[PDB]
Amino acid sequence: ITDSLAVVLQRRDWENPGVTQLNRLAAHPPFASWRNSEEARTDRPSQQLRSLNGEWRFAWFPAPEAVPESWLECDLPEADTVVVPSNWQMHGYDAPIYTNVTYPITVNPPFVPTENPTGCYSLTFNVDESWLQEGQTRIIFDGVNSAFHLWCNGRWVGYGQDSRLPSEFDLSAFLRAGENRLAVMVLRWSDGSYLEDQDMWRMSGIFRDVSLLHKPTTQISDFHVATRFNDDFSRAVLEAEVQMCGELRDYLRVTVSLWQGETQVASGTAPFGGEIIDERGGYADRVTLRLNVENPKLWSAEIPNLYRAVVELHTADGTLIEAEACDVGFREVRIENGLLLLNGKPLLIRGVNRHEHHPLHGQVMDEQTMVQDILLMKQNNFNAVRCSHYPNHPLWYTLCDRYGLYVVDEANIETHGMVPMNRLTDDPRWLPAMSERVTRMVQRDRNHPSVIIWSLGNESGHGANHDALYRWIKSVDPSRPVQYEGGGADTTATDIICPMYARVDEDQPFPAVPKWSIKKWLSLPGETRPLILCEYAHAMGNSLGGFAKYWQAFRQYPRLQGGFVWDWVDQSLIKYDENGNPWSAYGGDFGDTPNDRQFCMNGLVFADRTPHPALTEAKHQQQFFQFRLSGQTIEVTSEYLFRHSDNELLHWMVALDGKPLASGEVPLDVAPQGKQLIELPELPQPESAGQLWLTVRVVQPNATAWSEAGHISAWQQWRLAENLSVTLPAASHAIPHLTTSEMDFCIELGNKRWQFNRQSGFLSQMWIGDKKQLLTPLRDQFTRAPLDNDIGVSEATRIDPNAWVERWKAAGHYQAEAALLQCTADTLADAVLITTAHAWQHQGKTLFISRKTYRIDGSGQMAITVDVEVASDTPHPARIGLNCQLAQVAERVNWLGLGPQENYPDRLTAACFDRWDLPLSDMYTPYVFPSENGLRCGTRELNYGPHQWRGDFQFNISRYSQQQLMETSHRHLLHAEEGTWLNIDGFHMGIGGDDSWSPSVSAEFQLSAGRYHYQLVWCQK
Amino acid sequence: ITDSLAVVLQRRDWENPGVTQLNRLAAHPPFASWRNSEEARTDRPSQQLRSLNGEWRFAWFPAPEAVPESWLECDLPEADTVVVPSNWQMHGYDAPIYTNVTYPITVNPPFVPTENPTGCYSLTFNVDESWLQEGQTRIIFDGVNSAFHLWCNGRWVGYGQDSRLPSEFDLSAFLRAGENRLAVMVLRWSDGSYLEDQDMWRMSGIFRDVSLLHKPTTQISDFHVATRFNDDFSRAVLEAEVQMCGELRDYLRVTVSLWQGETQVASGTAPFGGEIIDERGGYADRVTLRLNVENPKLWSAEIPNLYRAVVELHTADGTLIEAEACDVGFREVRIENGLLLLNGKPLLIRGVNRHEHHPLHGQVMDEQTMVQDILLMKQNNFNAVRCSHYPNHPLWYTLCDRYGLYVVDEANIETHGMVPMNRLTDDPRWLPAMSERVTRMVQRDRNHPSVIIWSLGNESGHGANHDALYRWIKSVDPSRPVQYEGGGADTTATDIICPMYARVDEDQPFPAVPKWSIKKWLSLPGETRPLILCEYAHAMGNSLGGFAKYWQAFRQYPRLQGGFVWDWVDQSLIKYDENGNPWSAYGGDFGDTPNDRQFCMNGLVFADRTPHPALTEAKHQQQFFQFRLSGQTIEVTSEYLFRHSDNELLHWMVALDGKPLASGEVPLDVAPQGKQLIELPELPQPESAGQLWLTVRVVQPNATAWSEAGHISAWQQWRLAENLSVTLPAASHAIPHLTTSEMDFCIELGNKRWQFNRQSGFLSQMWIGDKKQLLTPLRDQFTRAPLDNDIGVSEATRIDPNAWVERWKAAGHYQAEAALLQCTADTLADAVLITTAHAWQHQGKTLFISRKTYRIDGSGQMAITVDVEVASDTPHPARIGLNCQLAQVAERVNWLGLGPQENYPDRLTAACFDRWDLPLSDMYTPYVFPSENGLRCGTRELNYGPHQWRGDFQFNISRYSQQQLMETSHRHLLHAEEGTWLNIDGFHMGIGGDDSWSPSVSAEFQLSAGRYHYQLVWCQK
Ligand SMILES: [Mg+2]
Ligand SMILES: [Mg+2]
Ligand SMILES: [Mg+2]
Ligand SMILES: [Mg+2]
Repeated sequence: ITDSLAVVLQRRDWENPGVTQLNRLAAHPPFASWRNSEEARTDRPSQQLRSLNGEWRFAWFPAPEAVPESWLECDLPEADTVVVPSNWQMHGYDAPIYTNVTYPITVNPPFVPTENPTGCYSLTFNVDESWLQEGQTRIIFDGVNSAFHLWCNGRWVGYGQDSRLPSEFDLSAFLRAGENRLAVMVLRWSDGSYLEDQDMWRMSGIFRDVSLLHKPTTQISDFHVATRFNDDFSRAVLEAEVQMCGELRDYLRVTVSLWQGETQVASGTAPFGGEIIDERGGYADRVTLRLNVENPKLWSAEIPNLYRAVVELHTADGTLIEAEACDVGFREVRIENGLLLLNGKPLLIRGVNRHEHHPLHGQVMDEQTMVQDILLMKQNNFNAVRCSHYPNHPLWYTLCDRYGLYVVDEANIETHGMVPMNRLTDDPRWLPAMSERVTRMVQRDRNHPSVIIWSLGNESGHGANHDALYRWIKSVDPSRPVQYEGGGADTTATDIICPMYARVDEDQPFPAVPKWSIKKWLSLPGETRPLILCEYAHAMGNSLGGFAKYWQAFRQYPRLQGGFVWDWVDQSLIKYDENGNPWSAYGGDFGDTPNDRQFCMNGLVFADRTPHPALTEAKHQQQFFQFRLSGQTIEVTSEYLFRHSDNELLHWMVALDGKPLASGEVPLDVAPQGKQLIELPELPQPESAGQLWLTVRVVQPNATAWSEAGHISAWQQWRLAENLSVTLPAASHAIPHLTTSEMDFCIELGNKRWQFNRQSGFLSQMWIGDKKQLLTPLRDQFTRAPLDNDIGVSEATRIDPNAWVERWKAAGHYQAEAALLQCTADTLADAVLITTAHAWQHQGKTLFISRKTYRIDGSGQMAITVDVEVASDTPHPARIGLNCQLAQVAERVNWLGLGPQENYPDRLTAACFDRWDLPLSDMYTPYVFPSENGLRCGTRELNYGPHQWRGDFQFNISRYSQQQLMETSHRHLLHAEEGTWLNIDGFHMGIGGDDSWSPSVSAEFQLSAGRYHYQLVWCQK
Repeated sequence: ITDSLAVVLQRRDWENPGVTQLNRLAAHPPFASWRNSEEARTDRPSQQLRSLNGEWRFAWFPAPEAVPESWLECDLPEADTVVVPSNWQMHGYDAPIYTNVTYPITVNPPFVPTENPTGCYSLTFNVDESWLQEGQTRIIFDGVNSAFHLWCNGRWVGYGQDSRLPSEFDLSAFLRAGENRLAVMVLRWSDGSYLEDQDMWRMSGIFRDVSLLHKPTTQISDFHVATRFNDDFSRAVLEAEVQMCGELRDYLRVTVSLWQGETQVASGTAPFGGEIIDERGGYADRVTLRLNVENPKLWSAEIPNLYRAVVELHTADGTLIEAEACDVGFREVRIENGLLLLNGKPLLIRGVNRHEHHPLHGQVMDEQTMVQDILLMKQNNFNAVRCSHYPNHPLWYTLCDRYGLYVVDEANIETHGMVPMNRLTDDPRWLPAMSERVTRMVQRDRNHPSVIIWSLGNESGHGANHDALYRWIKSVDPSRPVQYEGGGADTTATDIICPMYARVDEDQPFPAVPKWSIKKWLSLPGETRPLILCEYAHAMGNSLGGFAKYWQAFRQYPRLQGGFVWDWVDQSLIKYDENGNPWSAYGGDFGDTPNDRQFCMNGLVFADRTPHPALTEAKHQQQFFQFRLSGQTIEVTSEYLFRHSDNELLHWMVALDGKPLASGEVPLDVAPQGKQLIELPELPQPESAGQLWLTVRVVQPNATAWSEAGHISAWQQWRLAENLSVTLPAASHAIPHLTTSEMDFCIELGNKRWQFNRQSGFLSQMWIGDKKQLLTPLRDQFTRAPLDNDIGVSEATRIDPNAWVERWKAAGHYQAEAALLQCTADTLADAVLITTAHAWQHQGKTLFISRKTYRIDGSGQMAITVDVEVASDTPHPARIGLNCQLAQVAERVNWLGLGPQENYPDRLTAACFDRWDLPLSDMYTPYVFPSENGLRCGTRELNYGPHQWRGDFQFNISRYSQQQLMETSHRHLLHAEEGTWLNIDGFHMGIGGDDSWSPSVSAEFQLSAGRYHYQLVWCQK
């Protein structure tokens, strides 16, 4: 009766931050209740721990109030059979909302909307009579979003908030032998939502596991581990504090044993009863053991040395009541003298922020996915990850512990959408709610070695609540530093200056919360903390420009210990078309309102875990070996702090314009922080013209746990020499004929013919034989289909006049009209010479001026020479080159320049100069939100079909015009055009990326010279 | 229905620390909602604020569950008419429990006993229709102990915990015009009780006021004041931050005006909208004004300069929506360089701890009582008070603000009875509950100038919860320091070393939490904070010995800035006898179990506010003027920091053995921290024998607000000279006759006769004429009826073998038997000489040996000469002297020695040497728990009836034998004995008092010499 919906729902606990839970057990590290020490030691599975994951019955309602009392007693006819865990939006019930800042619901704390999507889950299951004789049977939900009430066998059990941490209830007295039934009612919105405003899809449900754990009556209630070291780490102390619940009987003992493999390293036994703590005594229900470990193997992301710790609760006669365990990693984390140290050396964090996202499963995580992510990261030169912005699925820590990644664990607290940001975090009334989001995290994850820093949440301004919570942590677990960026990045609530999007060299001095240039921030008066960016280098779409600038500061300034790139995966979701064809969806694609569109796609990898090209630029910049070339000696520097180059080979090689002349291989013997000298054999040197390039690669000959054999971990290339070509071509056998007309000029020579339209001034067509080559005339191009960064936050509604695109738009770039100023043909001794001039103007303003000369010679080669003039007072153009639509469509593209991957000017350090050959398909980058892409810089020669262009340029080539790109919201809607679109740039502006909501292109990468010159040679084979 | 007891009670919110309140409004400074600025300015009364204090209907139940649903709807036949506020134990419902540490209920957090005394209060009242048109009508309870549920017009309103702070609910929508009814159900025990384990009577009910406040819809929700100063305090800034609730309309304004009297000093006006705080902006519902004040009058306990601040919320057209106000005191509090400063100078805290206690009303406070207390304190040289151990009744701060006392405001948190002490305070699950006890206190009291330090609670060990809360405060209100003694007195949670019962010179090194000698504590390595004792000098019963030692350190060591004596009033309660006669009751006197007996009586004043003699010793030691005598020049030093001696006269005077020879009066002109020189007139000097004494007194000629005219604020006395008596008496005219017998020796001379019993060796009787003088023989006395300090915590059950009494008991002191060793009479030329010797022994051990000579001469004077030998190995005796029971009973006592008040050896600095004459009645000190009392030291002559004794001794005289004292638990049970009991001590051991649970008598005051000598002269007039 008092179990009635009617009664229960009445209190509206989900509209009250003063009730965060009802009858929930305390937090603690992961338990299994093994009843045999070996299983515990070997991490075998505990029969005392049962999963309730699977098929559950579910029914959706628009408001908690629309639930029928019947539900409590019996299933529902119309209840569907759903799989758990899952996100009900993933099943169709309601839509997922992709909003960033702006809260999904209306801001009226602590109220929530009356229309509040309720999901009723139920499960019928069996409890074995043995579980009811003794012990305690409790239930666990690893993640319920956002809040929920619970009934068992028609009785009300409890309530819980906090989507990202476990809620546990003792079912001990509601359970009946055999058949039991659970009724779980999950509310989408609650007062907890006010604290969960992270930039991500807004979903709901029982999205993490459900389990049953059977514990003895007298049991281990919690335990913590700690490791102290001596000056040189040659000796450690493992300290374990154990607490128990139940009746304390003198025959009770505890044994803590430390294994390393099969080998027991240390063991300790004792009975309950701690040291005197105060005037009343000590804890009789606790015991602390201390094990001495000589020459412990240390844990690090470089070498994840782990031990196993077993905690046995037994009686003195040797009888085991129960056992728990955890992996142990010996490491010390400290900030000392402005530096963050790990095991005494200073880290350089090569990290990334990662959300729990699956395109198919929404926010439900699985082992496979976790592992994939981990390996990609490790393969790509990452050390660390930040749990943006809440505690993750438990297994995560374990994997990191094991594979080796540093983890920053973060409280599930984000109130980004309040005004001001502080509003709740400065309010004592939210102190409790917040408090639980921090404390429980710590109680749960504190024993993992991978966790090296605690974070108070994200973007919730800076309030007195943070200060308190930060102090709490420091008191409770001084083993790790605390960080929080809110309120300016350097408040009293953080041990590290941890801004987001601070530029390297430029300051952004917003009122109250400026973002100084990182190099400058450190030397502000009185400042002494280390600086590590919590988010930097916004990887949204065609991005990552300038990435290297960061890497270089990091390397030059000690107190700049790296940062976390934003972010790992694109938060795109899968949708299906008219023919059961899938496609990547984003903000607002689910009729979701209000929404932030593409803003959910900032990953380095696509939702399927396939990489964006940016990923390489990272990989290379973050590489652990560094090179310098001096004469014919290569100096190698190791950035490893703990390990020796012991699975590393260096391959070297010399080549002249793509042609290999020499190769070597040399095994690296460099210690962490060491140098290795490498002298090269006498290097060949040819008479032939061209550039000679040295390229080196570090290879991992043997496979590791996260890499295959032959994995390349680093590389670098240098230009060694140049033999300039002092050779004049063979005087043409033939001579081209010029046929004039009033419409055009024709040039014929051989089967070849070229036509220039005298009215437009462009080369309108060309034939090889009877076949035409163009579909579109060759013409000047000064624009580009806007990248995400060019656009920023500019919308049709709300225009951002500062966004590059807006400027360009406003100035007429996109709609300027050419103007023939001149077009002449002249006959040279051995060639024809065409000469043109256009002016591009908009509203009587001449933006640019293009002046060319085409010169066709007996060789049947045309040489284009171009010279642009850009008005000082017009926004600098995105680019400067030509384009045209070719008639042909070939299978491959071959070029001699940077590649193989897409590379832009402020994003090309990872690319190598060489001869690349790839399929056309590979020259297009499927950024879900179409834009200019696929560029390759420093090209010297490009070959497509019978064409060959030569010079110094950047280019791109696909089946999509710039216009089509520019006009398609999703990549799935693009259609291949008639032939091949070719864009050949003499120059291209950088892509930026410091952030994606303001101009981020550094000046060095802006086409601001005024005068631009370039030349090409088009010809055939 | 869901309003039903049945439903409500179901959740058992009082057995859950996760629910501290339900539907309670936020905390804030005191509001009145004046609707006229002048009333506000002048503190007139607000018609918008109505008291519901008075006659209420009440009914008591043994368990919440025994309440009848009817109650919600209608009064109860048997409900009585009680007055509110009150403590129901004060009315008879149940008993008050006097327990210290040990919790009243059984320790099973968060559970409470099923038998849980519920008090149902109800009130029928009228609401004026106007209040319901608009605005908000809310209710306030200033104190409900311990927890409660609330209904209005049969509807459930909310719940609340925290006995010592206000709970407010919006009744706006439950109210009906005209007749309304409240039903309040108050639970004695709740999960809140675990946090309220203060050493005091355990009571319950609606013990502070009940009010109704009507506010506008658009109102002032909170406001704070702050004052900054310049280097020399010649200029200040008053800063007021105001927040409002309701709809924000551009025509809204705020005006803050500062008055000094009638004179407006400054005013400021502005509209809502603060400065940018973070990335989202500012508070639109707040405004901060800053007023400049030139040469502000500063507030201090010496001179409570106050201003009035008025906060008006109006529209721009000048229309007043509403006004609030508060008194403002300009003062700066800072710890700087190890010192605690007030307005730039370093305080010396002369303070005391005070509980809210009334012998009649239990824990209900009234203005009269508050005021009495204040004045007594100020009169007695106190500067400050500590709110042991919870927030006090609101008016308190106001009075302190006004009369001038420094206040330490303390959170209502004491978990003394847990094991260990830390148990809850270290538990994250109690963090929220604790949090509210701190935060609300601050939000409420933060604007009072008298509050200069915040305290986190008392005796709750040291947990991570404290650290967080301490940081919170520092963040929120950096204007004051925070202190907390738990866990060792010098933790990271306190800005001041604030121990309790630390001795001056001796260390008490308990494990974990030692108590170093205060002088030593300061120089412990790394230590730099100031030290102020939160409790020192346990004033239980006959106490305060050694008080001066403290005063002297305080004066010599800068970093020793004083302390808080423990405590102000005796927590005794009034009971009535068989004839409606009242008497002072204590622990366990209400059949209360378990209990701490007298432990509740440690005040300096009795519950009726009549002083214990200790009070003087304080007054004198804490005096603000200090003297030194050099020749005939008196040097006066002022300890005032801010004020000039401007109501001070110095009276001086010289006297020879009680006889006045000279007097002066001199006006003091000494500045704070200054010296004044005073040269005395040529001082007379007589030939006559005797001691010449100089005595000076400082007088307050004019009355102040807390003192009458002619109040004496200080004094000091010196001995100037001594003219020794070289005069031999006039050779006796007569000669005494000795008549022997086998039973005794008789001496006759004149009407006078003396008889010494030859079997016992004592003077058994004496006659003047036909009248006998003794009822009991004159005999040696080595014991005393144990003071509270002699006993300590020793009980009959649990004996404390270290307690003085125990030692004495065990050694046979109390039951030793005399032994005539010798008894002889001899005839001298002009006198008779008796000579005796006894041995006191117990179990064949001779404890002491007494050797006398009585010598009676022609003058009819007996001279007693005594010489004791004390065994090295026996506990030192409490005293050494004689006693006897006189037959007479006279009305007065006159003596020449220290007085006039009771004075002991380690407690006599406040006493003066002179001739005192008082009524017998005044020679007895009515300590509720009878013990040795009334002593007066340094006596040279004592007169009672026809007797006169002369020498150097300490003595006491009443109608109660030591034995009677020793055997009566309460003073009300003592009965006057046949005549007058006289105790004349050659020597007396000190009383101690550093604490009352371990030996506190300093060695200098212990009778440890072995050999003791003394002489008397008994005679008549
Ligand atoms: Mg809630
Ligand atoms: Mg955000
Ligand atoms: Mg509660
Ligand atoms: Mg206590």
